[PDB]
Amino acid sequence: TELIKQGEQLEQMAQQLEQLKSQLETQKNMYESMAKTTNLGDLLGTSTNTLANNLPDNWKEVYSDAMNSSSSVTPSVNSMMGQFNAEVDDMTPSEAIAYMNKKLAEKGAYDRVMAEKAYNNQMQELSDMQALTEQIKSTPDLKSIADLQARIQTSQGAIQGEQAKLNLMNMLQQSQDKLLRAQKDRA
Repeated sequence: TELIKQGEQLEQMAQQLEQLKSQLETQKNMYESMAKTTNLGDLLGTSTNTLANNLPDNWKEVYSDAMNSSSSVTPSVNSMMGQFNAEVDDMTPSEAIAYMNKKLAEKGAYDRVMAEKAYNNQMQELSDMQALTEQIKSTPDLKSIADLQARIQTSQGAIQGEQAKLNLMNMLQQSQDKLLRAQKDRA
């Protein structure tokens, strides 16, 4: 009835794992992409404060998803800012960009060593949960399966929540490269 039906949900897990170890690989790489092409280090001075063009289009709900994320792999964008509506509210576009950029920068969002640490750690936790899955289906249990299941679900959230932080992070590299050429407006 559910004797072989368990070995089912179980394999479904083993897949989920190898499949999650996959997004993470992307995220890790993608993130590195940005941490290696930011330029944002040239927009935190007094000489740039103004000369601010625009590009943080309508999709500025991306900022909501990003801060909503219950979890993440690298430090939650949630705790990087001072409030989830602090921007969705008062903060005016371009006036929020500088805000969002100041925080990301002052909170090491672009420190890749520490990003890699977090990223690697989760990659290991996944590999481990894989080996575990094997071990389980070789001495099944209902508790073991339940735990491993919740365990996997946690990394689900992390990896997904990570995506939000990256989209936001990429939306900023966009509104950043822009604001940069805008600086070179005179020269």
